[PDB]
Amino acid sequence: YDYHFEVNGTVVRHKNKGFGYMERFFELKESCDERSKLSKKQYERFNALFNFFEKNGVICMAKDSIEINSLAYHGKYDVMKKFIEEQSVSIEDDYKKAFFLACLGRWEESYDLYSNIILNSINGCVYYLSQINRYRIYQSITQAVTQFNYKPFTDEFLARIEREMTNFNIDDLFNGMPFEFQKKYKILEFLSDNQFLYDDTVKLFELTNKVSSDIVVLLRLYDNLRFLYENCLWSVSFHEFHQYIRNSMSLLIEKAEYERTRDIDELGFGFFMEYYDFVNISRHFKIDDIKNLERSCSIDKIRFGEQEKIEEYLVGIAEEITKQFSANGMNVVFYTQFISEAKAALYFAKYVKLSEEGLGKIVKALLFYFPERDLDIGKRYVWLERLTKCNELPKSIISIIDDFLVLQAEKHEVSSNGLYSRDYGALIKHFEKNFISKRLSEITLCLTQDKQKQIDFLFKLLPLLSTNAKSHLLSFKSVENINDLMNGIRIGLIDEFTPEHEELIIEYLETRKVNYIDYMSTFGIWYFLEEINNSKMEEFIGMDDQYDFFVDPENFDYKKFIPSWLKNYNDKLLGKIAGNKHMKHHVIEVLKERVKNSNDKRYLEILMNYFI
Amino acid sequence: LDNNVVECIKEITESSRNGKLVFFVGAGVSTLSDYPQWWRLVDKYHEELYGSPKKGNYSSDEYLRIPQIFYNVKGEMAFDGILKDFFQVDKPTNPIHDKILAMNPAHVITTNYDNLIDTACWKRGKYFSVISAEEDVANATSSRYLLKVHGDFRKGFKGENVVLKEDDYLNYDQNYPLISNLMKTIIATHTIVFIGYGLGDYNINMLLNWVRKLQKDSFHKPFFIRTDPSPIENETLIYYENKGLRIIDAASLIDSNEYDYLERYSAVMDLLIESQENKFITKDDEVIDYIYGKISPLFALQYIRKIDLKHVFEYDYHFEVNGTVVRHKNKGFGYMERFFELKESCDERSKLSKKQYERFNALFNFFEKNGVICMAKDAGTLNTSIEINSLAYHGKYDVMKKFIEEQSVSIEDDYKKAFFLACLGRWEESYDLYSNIILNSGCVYYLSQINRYRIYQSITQAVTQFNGYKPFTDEFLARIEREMTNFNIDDLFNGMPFEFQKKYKILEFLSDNQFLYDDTVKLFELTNKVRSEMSEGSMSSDIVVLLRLYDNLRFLYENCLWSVSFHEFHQYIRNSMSLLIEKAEYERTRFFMEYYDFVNISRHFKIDDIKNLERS
Repeated sequence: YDYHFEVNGTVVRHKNKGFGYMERFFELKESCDERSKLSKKQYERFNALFNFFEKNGVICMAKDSIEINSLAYHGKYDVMKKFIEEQSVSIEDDYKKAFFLACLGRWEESYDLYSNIILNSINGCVYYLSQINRYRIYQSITQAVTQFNYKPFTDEFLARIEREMTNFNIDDLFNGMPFEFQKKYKILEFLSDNQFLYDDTVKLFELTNKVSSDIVVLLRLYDNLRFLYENCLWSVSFHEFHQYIRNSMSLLIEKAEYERTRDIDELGFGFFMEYYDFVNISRHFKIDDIKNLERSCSIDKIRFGEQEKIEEYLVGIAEEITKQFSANGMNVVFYTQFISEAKAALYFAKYVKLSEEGLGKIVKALLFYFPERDLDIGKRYVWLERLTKCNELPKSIISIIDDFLVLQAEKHEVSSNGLYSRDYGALIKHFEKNFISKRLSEITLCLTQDKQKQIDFLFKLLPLLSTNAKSHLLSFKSVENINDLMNGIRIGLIDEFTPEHEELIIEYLETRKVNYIDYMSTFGIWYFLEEINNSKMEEFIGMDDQYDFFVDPENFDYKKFIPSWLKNYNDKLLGKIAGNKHMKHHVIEVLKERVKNSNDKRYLEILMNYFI
Repeated sequence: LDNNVVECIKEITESSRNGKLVFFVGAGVSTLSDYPQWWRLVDKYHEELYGSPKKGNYSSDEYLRIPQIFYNVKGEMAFDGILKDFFQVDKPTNPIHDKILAMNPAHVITTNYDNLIDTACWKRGKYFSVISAEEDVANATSSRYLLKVHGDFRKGFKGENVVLKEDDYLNYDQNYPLISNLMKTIIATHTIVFIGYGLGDYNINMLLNWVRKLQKDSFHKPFFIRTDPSPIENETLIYYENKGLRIIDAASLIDSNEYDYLERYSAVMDLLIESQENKFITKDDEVIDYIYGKISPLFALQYIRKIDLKHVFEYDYHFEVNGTVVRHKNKGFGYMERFFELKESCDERSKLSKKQYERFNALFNFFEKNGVICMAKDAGTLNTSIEINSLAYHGKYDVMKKFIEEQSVSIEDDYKKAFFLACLGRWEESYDLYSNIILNSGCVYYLSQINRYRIYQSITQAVTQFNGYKPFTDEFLARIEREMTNFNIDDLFNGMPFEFQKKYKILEFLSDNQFLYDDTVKLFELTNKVRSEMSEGSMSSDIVVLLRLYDNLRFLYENCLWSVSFHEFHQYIRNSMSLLIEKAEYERTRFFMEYYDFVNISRHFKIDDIKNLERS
């Protein structure tokens, strides 16, 4: 505590009452003559000290860019495998090898290498750090076994490490080292502690003040990341560090959004995201955390820099996804940690502009080689649609989606979201607007009445077929009764109501009218939407409030209106109701009354975009 | 097992936990690795000088005399050559070496001149300062020793480096003064377990001869692991226990063949190792004794955070903020479940001893005042009722002044008065009172140093604001500076008796901001979760935040800790209350502020924070 060493690289005298040796050192650093006056051995010692202080980002005193050198941090899995394959020349090479094995999911080999280094390492700093990391990898192996209860570790190995690590105390490790080590390496004692990021987490509270701190927080986060990755420490993978990164980045982005909002309020017209920030968010955030960030702050207003580096990182993520799942691959220990980072990276790639080739690689990996368990068809479509935000759909991505749809047809869908293969075709039709699928047409030409599952699958994908394919597909389905007509309209059998469909709807409505003493609401919606021009629906008025609310609002009694109707309405229906020039003030007043009664988010959203 | 055997195991495992266990390893453990025994060397020497093996059996004197006669007659070179050809061998490490190491001995003293213990330590990754010569004592690289009291062959396979012949034993005190002194000091300051010895060994009886010269009950009786095939006789056991030995007989514990030495060693070693996690709690009064031993030091503190109770019991249980206990890592007998069963039903509490009945009464009062209710499976409807018994919390400035003016009955009153002086701004008087409390005192002794350092920090920061009004004289500032620069708060907990560091482990967090770490992390996580649930429109997360807030406030104010004035603590309180108020605002349109919420908002919020809360 003689001096303060700040995150920006400046030194400040703090507590030493003796000579200013750091100020003196900087003075020799500035001027070569004073440096030349040193003795030869002291001159070379000063050269070593200057190299150290340059490497560690210590420049000068107060009166006078992040760069992490780690293959593990940058996700260079192939280069890490190459480094592991080669023969280690030193024990520091073995330490780096054991860290790389830990990061590649090969925890048994990592534990064996750490044990070997501990054997062959008795400064004793690599010995101490291997003891730290072997305990950490032993903790990782122990917790992975509990999660899996697949047998990725043999029971012999588990029993052997349990016997080796029984009664082992990491709290005694530093105190068991020679006192020379304990004096020289007092700064490494925190690595044996259960927690080491409490100071930073408590200091994060300054990002919540509403009355620089943010740059200090970011630089300290970069310092922690560089120390834990460049020194090959396995604590960089545990929940404490990931939680610390999540908290720091989330609070920084929320603080920047708060300053942006306050300035907009007070001035009426902040956070800069770069490659390292993108990698930190991808590796440490879950999808829920990114969703919290998106809902809390406008990430679309955050400028993304170093987009070439981010694109290269995303392409590497896609390539590793392919290598993990195109071939046998499937290191379950590595896959468990890697799939979360890949999901977060592809999810966050919505805000990053991507080149055509890189976008092609990423989209291909996402559509085909991403496991269904981690990303179902609905989540996969959500990721793709997010990818279509910054960059519109080119021809190559449309072709990749076409191949995905062809593969789906050949296979023929469990979707937690509720979006299926039809939405990919809708997305294609959104941009190309005239895309016809050659192979889908070919498989329609081979379709028969036997394979009903194919028919009921790609009847939803009808706009991507040709005229002959559409005509052939239409033959296998009948529209005899009203139920068949409703199944067709929900599946897309007909897009323009024929007069016989109108007669069928009339028959259904008359039959229900006779039996007076779900479908009717849809009929009223279609009548309002000009979908049906029968001009006869007025006789079915009186039963359902929605029916007369939709067929003719002029005579509708708005005391029978339920505000919950608007929640079920879609974008097109709400926009049409807004522009009707009738019914408008009634929905305005009912929505105003609803929101004044209770600040409901969906109702305000409806009232705000289309003004209904 | 016998009761005395279980007691011996208890003390050995406790010393191993405390880091005060030392293993004195004999030739039996090396023989378990098939290391060449000394009688083979005596056999070779006898074949050398005399020309034929001995007809009968070697007496105790002969084992030392024959090598001595060989050394005198045939010289040093032949002696060293036979030593080299017999002892330059590679032998593995038996599981007993690993079992000894797994007990985490502070030091290992051995009469073995082999490197088997060194090989085992190097294989297990245990670093010991190996002392086998006189010059090694001063040049020891660590405070944990592998004390080879009879030397070894690390320098070379010569008789000068080891204690083998009778002249080496005759001149041992003269030739090994530092090593013998270190061995005696390690014996006098540690719990000693003898393994690999025959109860008639020369070293064992020499150590007992030294022991007889010590003052009565001024030393701890060493433990002796006897691994002879036949069980020890009653008379021999009585004699050697009156000589100052606590003997654990392997032959009495288990049944094994005459030559199954490895199994006999392993029985005792495994029973010692497998009892490290054991707590030896079977009957109900053993439950009350253990919980009382864990909780009684906490009686000095007014309140204990429930999140801190998992550290008191070494993560055996989860102590949630709602008052419910959850098994976390208790693989043994459930003492918390048994304690709550005793609490609910008076029948089992009635069948308790008088001392243990009073201990249960104290434990029940402590858990009642601390809000610990029962286990999770028993938990019913629980309310968030908080009370803070502090005059400083409620802003009772006049009552605080009256208490300050009153004469102090005890050091606890002095501590509370110093905290009240700090809360009333009279920082110089509070600092002097804290110094007086430190002088007159160790829970209060440790807490006054933290508070004195915290009040010194507050004094320093306020002086900077005014200069960057003279509340403190320059003489006072100079004196407190002189007293405080040498003081470092990071090593205050380690600069405590080892009893304090174990009884009051939860007080270690008060030195740094590790005290607020778990609550801060939980607050961030629950803020994200609550905001997500609020945005999507869907025990309670708000109740967890409120209960943790109240726990922190009660612990910091009732224990009279100056951390209540910390900027970080104020930020924590402000963030928690802001989240609670946001949730209450959302809960309304589908939680109400009491007096404590009003006081927390007034004390810990800024006007801008309140303005933002009203805006949102």
